[PDB]
Amino acid sequence: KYYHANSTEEDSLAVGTDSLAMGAKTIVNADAGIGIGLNTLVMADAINGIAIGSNARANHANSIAMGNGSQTTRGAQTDYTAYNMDTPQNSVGEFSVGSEDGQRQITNVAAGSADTDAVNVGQLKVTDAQVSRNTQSITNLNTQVSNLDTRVTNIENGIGDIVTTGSTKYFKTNTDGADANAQGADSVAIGSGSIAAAENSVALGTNSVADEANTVSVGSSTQQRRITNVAAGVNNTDAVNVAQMKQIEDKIEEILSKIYHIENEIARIKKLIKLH
Amino acid sequence: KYYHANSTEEDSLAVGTDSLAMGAKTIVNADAGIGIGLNTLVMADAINGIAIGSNARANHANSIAMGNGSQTTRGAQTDYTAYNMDTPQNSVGEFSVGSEDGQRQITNVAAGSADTDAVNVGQLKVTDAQVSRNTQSITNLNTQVSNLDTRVTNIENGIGDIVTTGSTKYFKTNTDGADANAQGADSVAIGSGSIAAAENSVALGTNSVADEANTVSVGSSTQQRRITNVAAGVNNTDAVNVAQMKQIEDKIEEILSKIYHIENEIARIKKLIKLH
Amino acid sequence: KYYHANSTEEDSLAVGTDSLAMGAKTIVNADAGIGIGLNTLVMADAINGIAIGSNARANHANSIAMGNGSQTTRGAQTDYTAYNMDTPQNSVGEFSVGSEDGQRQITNVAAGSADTDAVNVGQLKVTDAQVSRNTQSITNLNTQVSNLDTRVTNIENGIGDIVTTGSTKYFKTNTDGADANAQGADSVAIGSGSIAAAENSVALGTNSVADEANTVSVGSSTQQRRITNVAAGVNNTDAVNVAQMKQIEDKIEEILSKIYHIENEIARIKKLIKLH
Ligand SMILES: [Cl-]
Repeated sequence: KYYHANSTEEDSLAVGTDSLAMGAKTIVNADAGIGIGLNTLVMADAINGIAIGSNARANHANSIAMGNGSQTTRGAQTDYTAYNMDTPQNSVGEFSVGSEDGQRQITNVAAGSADTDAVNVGQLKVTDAQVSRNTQSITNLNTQVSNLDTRVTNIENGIGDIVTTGSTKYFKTNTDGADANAQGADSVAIGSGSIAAAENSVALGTNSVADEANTVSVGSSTQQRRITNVAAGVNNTDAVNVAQMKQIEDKIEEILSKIYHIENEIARIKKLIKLH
Repeated sequence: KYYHANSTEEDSLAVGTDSLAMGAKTIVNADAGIGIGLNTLVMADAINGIAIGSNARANHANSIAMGNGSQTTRGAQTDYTAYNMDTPQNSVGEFSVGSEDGQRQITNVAAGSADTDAVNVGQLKVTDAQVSRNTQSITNLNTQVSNLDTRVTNIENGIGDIVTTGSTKYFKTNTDGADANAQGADSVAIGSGSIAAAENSVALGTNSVADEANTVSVGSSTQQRRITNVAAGVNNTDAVNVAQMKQIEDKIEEILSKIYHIENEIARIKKLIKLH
Repeated sequence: KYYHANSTEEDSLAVGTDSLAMGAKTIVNADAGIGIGLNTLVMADAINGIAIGSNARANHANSIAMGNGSQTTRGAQTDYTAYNMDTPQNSVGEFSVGSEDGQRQITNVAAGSADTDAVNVGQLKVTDAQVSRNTQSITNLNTQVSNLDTRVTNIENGIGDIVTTGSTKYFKTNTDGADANAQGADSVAIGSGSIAAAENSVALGTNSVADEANTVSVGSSTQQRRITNVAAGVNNTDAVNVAQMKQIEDKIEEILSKIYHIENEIARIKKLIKLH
């Protein structure tokens, strides 16, 4: 003998056809069932079912109950929803290392190769080590993303009007018309359809045409602009106003009136020379 | 018999109460222990412990040692730190397919449904296939994020001053005062508190008021501006300077002096006509 | 006896040295092999190999076949490529709960601690719950990233020219030369190297110098600018043009010619007084 079993209680019952029943109180019923240990049971229609260890209940068909007081709790499944799997799954049985009120760890596993090999904590730690980089990057991206929201909306607040009015706080305008132009070299222009033309010129105003070299127009041939609030020229190069003109205009007036009386002077002389 | 064991060495010892001891040299001590195979041992307080296969050592209580020279290396645990799990865990035993110096693969596993079913490489490959999309996206985001840092900081370098001075490289200013205005239609304005008013006008300068139609002010009623470095008008519409004024002013001078002597001419005649 | 086996067919063969053979038709050949159940086989060089349950084939060395009609399908491996693992792996055997045409679930597993403990669906669900946050964030980032592409490229389209020409649609220019300047306080300037100098002034034009208080230059000492299309001043402060000048110029002309004949008048009188 090389099969010893130190017990005295009710004997093993290998009942089902071609069973196998070992240890005290071990009833085995499912055909081709196997029960090993103290008080194990392989129930009725648990075809080919195995219960190995104290109080182990092989409940299901083709499935297994391993270790003290483990049950089978599922059995073979058909077209079942496996976690993460995109298409119905199938199972020919179950291998249970536990029960409803007690699970066990599975220890000392080499990593996995085939898709139907078991995975281990070490293999999972590689994913998590990645996820946690994608994680930390997403935060590092969030701030970058946020700071560029506070940076851009400074531009659209700092600028903004320069698009609309086409101006700045010290360079306003109020126009709907066509776009301005600096045709000739070195030129400047201002206002609606402001056609500069000649060299070094300036077409200052809505629809103004400076079409001669070095000039500074304030209008066109038909529409022409006055120049208000101007000072009386001092240097030879300074512009002259009406206050200085009128002064001349009135100076002419004296001249005419002095001359008026001179001619009435000379008529009288001439009258007298014929007379006296 | 349907239980054969081709051996000759020391006999199986099923020592502990209700043990089970099979194969040569197989000592079994833990109560309700089970040892099957060559030279297996279920030690002292390895209650309900199973050692199945060559030199297999069931060391712990309620746990299992499966396969040639596997040991149990943990046993049931209490409030233990499981990987990735957020709350203490519990274990009623261990199922070992190996030992310190040799682990095994677990093969031919259907995917997992319940949270306490084993996971397989295929199920993990679904996560990794995702992670690696989040991964590649994060890179695709990084460049986009970076290129918009080099794009925006061109705007704040290309522009920048237009916020500060309210100007461009050919349109400067130096003012702290209030904002300019183009009140009337078609108008333009320039400088601190530059109040344009009338139609088509221009209020050129810090605090300048062009309040009449089509005009071009360079000041207000009290403060008024000269116009330096101006050319002598040629066309009927061109502005006139002092160089052309003085020339008139001096032309008047001749006129007065010629006239001065004319009147001293006429006095003498008149003197003589009374005389001779 | 506590080892019962209800059968009648061909007897168990424990052939290999120190084998163990249980149940009908169970041939066991590998040395130290163990076969338990109906029609199990532990083949030739399946050293220490275990086949437990109906038609179970222990094919490989040191490996295991568990449950009705499971095979070993790999055996111990050497320097093998494990999924996700960065360095060759090793395995001392295999623990099979299935075969080519039928896998099983492993149920009732406590989570995993060591790197070589089995992982369970619950432990994987923690990773996926994260991944799916990194996922949803990446989408939330994508839109943010995209909307800031449509926001910035409005700025470079809304602005754009203001960098190039240094202007707006109503404030043009055409110059390559040096940058403008508002040296003195309260000042404005316009054009290439436009050197304003005095207070409240304006240096309107490419290379123009307004170097006196409150003035409005349109050039420098050598280069000086005309002012085309100007209106005839009305108020005392309004600029005067040639149309008003010429009118004076011609008014002088009358004055001279009236005076020409006055002097030829007076010569004749004087001639006559000597004569008659
Ligand atoms: Cl991720």
